[PDB]
Amino acid sequence: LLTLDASWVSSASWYFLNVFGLRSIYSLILGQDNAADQS
Amino acid sequence: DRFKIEGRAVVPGVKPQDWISAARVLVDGEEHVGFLKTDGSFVVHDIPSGSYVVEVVSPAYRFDPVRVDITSKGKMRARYVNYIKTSEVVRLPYPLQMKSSGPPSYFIKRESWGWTDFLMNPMVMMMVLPLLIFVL
Amino acid sequence: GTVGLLLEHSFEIDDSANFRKRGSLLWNQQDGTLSLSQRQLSEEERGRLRDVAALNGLYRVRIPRRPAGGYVSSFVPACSLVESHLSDQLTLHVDVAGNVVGVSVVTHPGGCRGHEVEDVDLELFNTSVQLQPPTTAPGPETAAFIERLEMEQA
Amino acid sequence: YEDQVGKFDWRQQYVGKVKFASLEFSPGSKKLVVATEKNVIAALNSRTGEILWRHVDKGTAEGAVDAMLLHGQDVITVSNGGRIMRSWETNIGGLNWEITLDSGSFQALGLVGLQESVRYIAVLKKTTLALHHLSSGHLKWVEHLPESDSIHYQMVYSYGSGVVWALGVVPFSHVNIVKFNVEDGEIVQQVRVSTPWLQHLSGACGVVDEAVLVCPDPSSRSLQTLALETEWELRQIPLQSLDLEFGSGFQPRVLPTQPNPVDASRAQFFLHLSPSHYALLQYHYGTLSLLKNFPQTALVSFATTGEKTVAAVMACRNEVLACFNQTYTINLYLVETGRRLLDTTITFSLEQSGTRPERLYIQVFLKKDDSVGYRALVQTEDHLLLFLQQLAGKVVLWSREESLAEVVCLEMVDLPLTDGLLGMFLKRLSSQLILLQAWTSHLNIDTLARDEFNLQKMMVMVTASGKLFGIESSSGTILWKQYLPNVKPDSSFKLMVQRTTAHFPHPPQCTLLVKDKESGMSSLYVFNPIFGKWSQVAPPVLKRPILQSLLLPVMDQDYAKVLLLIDDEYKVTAFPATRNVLRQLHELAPSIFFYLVDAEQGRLCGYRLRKDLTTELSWELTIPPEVQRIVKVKGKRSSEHVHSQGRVMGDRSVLYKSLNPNLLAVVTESTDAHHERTFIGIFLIDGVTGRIIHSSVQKKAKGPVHIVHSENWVVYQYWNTKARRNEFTVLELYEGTEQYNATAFSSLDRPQLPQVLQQSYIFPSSISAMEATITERGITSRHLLIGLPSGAILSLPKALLDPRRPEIPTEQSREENLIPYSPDVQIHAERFINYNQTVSRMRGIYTAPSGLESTCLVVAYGLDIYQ
Ligand SMILES: *[C@@H]1O[C@H](CO)[C@@H](O[C@@H]2O[C@H](CO)[C@@H](O)[C@H](O)[C@H]2NC(C)=O)[C@H](O)[C@H]1NC(C)=O
Ligand SMILES: *[C@@H]1O[C@H](CO)[C@@H](O[C@@H]2O[C@H](CO)[C@@H](O)[C@H](O)[C@H]2NC(C)=O)[C@H](O)[C@H]1NC(C)=O
Ligand SMILES: *[C@@H]1O[C@H](CO)[C@@H](O)[C@H](O)[C@H]1NC(C)=O
Ligand SMILES: *[C@@H]1O[C@H](CO)[C@@H](O)[C@H](O)[C@H]1NC(C)=O
Repeated sequence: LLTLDASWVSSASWYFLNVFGLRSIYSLILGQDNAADQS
Repeated sequence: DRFKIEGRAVVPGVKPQDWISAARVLVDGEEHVGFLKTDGSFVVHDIPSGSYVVEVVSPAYRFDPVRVDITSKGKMRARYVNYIKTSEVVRLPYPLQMKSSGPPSYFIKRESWGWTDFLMNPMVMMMVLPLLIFVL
Repeated sequence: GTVGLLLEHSFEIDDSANFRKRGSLLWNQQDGTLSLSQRQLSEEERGRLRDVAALNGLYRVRIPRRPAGGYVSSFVPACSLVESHLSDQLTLHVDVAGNVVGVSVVTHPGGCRGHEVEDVDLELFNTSVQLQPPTTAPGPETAAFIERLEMEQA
Repeated sequence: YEDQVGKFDWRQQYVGKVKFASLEFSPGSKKLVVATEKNVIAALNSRTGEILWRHVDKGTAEGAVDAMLLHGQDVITVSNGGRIMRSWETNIGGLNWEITLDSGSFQALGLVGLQESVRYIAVLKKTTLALHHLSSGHLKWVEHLPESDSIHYQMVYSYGSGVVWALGVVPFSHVNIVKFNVEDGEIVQQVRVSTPWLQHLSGACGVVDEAVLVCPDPSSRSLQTLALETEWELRQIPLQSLDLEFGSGFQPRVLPTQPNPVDASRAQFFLHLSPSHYALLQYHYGTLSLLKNFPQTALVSFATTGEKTVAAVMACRNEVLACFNQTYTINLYLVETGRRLLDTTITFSLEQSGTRPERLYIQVFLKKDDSVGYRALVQTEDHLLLFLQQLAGKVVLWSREESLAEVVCLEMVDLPLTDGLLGMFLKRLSSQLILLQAWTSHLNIDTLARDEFNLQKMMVMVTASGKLFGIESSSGTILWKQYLPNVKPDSSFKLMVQRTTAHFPHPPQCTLLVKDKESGMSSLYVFNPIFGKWSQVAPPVLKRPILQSLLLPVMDQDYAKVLLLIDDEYKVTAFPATRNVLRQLHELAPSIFFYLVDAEQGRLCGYRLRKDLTTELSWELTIPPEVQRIVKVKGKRSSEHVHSQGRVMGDRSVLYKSLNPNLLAVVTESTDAHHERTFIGIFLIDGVTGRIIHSSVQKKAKGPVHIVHSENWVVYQYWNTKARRNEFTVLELYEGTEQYNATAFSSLDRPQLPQVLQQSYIFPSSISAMEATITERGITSRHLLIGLPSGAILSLPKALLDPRRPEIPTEQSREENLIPYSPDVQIHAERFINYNQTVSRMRGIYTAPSGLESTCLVVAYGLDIYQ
């Protein structure tokens, strides 16, 4: 698409947002200062 | 005054009796039409002087169009069509031997990418180069 | 050489057709120039245009089709005509054979913003007159393509 | 493509109304050879009614079938008014020989025999007769019949005698007959007789028994006869002696037979005395006898099983003219004796109303018990083919709707749908329990429902035969059929969707606007577009001829879109034209403008809409017909949207498109047809103020021109006579870098003439139909559905046809990713939306937005119809 709104996202960036937003959850459930992150 | 364009059309490996049933020869974009006889040859009648693109239209096997220049006097010639640089002449014998080039390719094959295609991802490289910069 | 074309205008409270002679168009076919010789508006015409402007009416122009074989006409919001200080442009469209096709009138600037206009402004006919012959469309460019592909091949 | 054939698409092959048919074939051959009014020669499967080999021809009259004959296994046809004669092999499905003929209007075609076998063809034109060989089509001999400059020849006869009978007449005067010999062709004999009462020979006269000429004379209520073998003077026999009479204001006919050309005709023959009346007469040496009289019988037919002749007679079960119920029975009568056959009666019923059978061709064979078993192909009045088989089960074998060959207009109709907070919570929780129960419980036009994606619509099709169809857009089946009585072939139609299916309390409603060309009177038919039945809302009677119609987006209370018509007196008629409707459109009157394009005078007029339902001359332009005739008035589709108002030009800047919603694209041709002086003009006349935005004229070009008008751009394909090549020319309308009037667009408030970008491309093939791909929101890229004569549907991307493609790539172009300008447009076979489903003689391409945003529904209509 060319005129598509920028607010529409493909799979890769959605996965990136998912992986960005889950570190806090990891610390919440797994335990404090878990090693699953991205630095 | 009125002339006829003769020719033939054969598809390699397929008898005419199998494909001529639904094939038409078109002289200058449906402005003149003709039908191939049993043997595979074709004849188009009632053609005035000028230039005409002859194409054997057949859904089974495509045919290369050929330009034919017929004059008022009666002499007439065949050549390869070229809508760009139309002044050129590439002679082709008049009894058009438009052999087919096999069935056309209306369909497009599935992608079916393999792991070897996944190996060299431009996105992966372009996003791992900053990873190496961050490490160093 | 030169042909004179009548040009009538009309504007009424009821927005009907009351075309009246306004100006003569001198179309010189040789050099392709058109010149108009109009009379300035009068008080009643100015007044009539005022109510037409007040009621958001239309200002219609009409010329004979040939130098009484017909007419080609158009219209323009007279209130937009009066809110533009009587500044407009009329384009005369003809065909390839040199026959009148149409007349298009448009003010400058267009539209309206509720600008009150005094009477003294309407004593001049700021009119830009143009003639528009049919513009020949360009054909496909082949010479550039063949030469460019020749350079690519070599 | 993607090799998912048949998953979503469907094609139906339709031939036109069956002008000439041939049923005589081997019982195992199971073939019908039919030539239709659509210039199509096809073979139909006898068992199921399907195409075996179909050969379409030129759409114009220059390939019209004029006469068909069958011999053995190859069918012989004449086309172009006797100019070409061809022999088609019915088995293979191809030609056997194609021969051009000389000038002269063809009048009669026949075969000849030497002694026992037919081997040559006698074809007669108004001034000459010609013989052609069966084996190769080589011309045998041509003879100019004497005195033919005055006489008009009407029939040709020959048989095993090795001679040729030629007959000509002069209206209300004497007639002449010539005897030729098949061996040479010289005039063996020539006679003349006086027929003062005779009008014409083919329609009225006939020839039975041993070449005995029989002209029915209604002046004296008699049967003038001439024993043409020996008699030189006509003889007369009144029908009163045979207890027969002719009708009033009707031309009686005589139907002979000839089982094979070599043998003489059967003595018995039919006589059409009066409509719904026939007689069987057996001529025997100067006298005739009535074999059987068939009253109140519509159609009769003859057949031969090899030795005996069989007559099929058609009549309804009980007459009520017309017929009680469309139940027609066909009975077999022996021709040797006028006796009805036993256990051969067939009975069928026509589904439509107001339609009566028109053509009947029967094919006979010997049953196991030597009983004559026959089948009947009957074409109704509304261009419908029925195949009837003798056995009671499935009295119709294959019903073919050939009428759909010529579709005028079609539309796609969506399928029908499948204060206190405490009350709100109560109903919401109740709904929750209802849904839970429905989920836990999980442990055809009757049930028609809209799809989830709205991808399955229903097509309402209009056919110039005056027939309305409802075809499921997914499977291609027909859901409802309706007929409009008394619809002329040249009538102009207009179909409008007044109310869709999104108003469940209200029935869906569509309006079709037909206009007879000859009379000029137009009528409105309102029907449910889902079920097909006429709505009970009586449409208004359009007394005056109308000129144009508008579908205003304003809707009535029942969500019916207001429709406006402009009559001949330039008045406006509304529909439903209620008080609310009248008030709404009277209050919104000055914002409604009509434009009428009189192509005959080359005039364009634009009218206002007054408060009191009257029109006034707002603007008027005249393109002189003496140098230019208007050929296309393509305006932009009203039901489209534009997503990006402007476009990114790179540079971090934007270029604004010239979105004028009232922009006509009138395309006119040059009345000068010379190959060197022809031109095609395109004017971007405004629809409201009448201003010509652009007045381009391409020189040295000729039609036909296929133009698509879209959101902003227009693309018109044309022929280039100078270079002999189809060429495109894309016109894109662009505003300045900043928009003039944003909030809203008014055609009266555009003093800035939009800039035009032009580019001419070369198309390496012809064209038959074009239409841009349309999406709901216009987000999806635009594609042109190029209709090639071959039948394919090229999907050309609009981004390719950009006029801004530079001739030399630059950094700006690379930033904008503009391809360098290439005058050649490819026709890559991979772009076709159809693989081999070619649509022969393509007429139009309809594109529907459908649901979603990436899928556009496509219906290519022409001879075949494909979706
Ligand atoms: C008539 O009115 C127009 C509009 O006001 C005048 O055009 C303007 O001309 C000045 C220069 O003199 C430009 O700066 C403006 O941008 C123009 N405005 C436009 C084009 O809308 C015009 O000069 C006036 N007179 C004549 C004789 O045409
Ligand atoms: C010709 O048209 C037919 C009908 O649309 C296509 O259908 C089938 O396609 C598959 C593809 O694998 C073939 O295996 C079948 O034999 C086809 N059935 C037929 C021809 O009856 C077919 O693919 C089309 N052929 C081409 C070359 O486009
Ligand atoms: C004729 O009778 C049949 C059987 O009752 C019925 O279905 C049909 O609608 C009737 N009318 C017509 C015009 O076919
Ligand atoms: C457009 O024109 C109207 C007058 O026709 C004016 O009121 C308005 O401000 C202009 N601009 C926009 C963005 O609407």
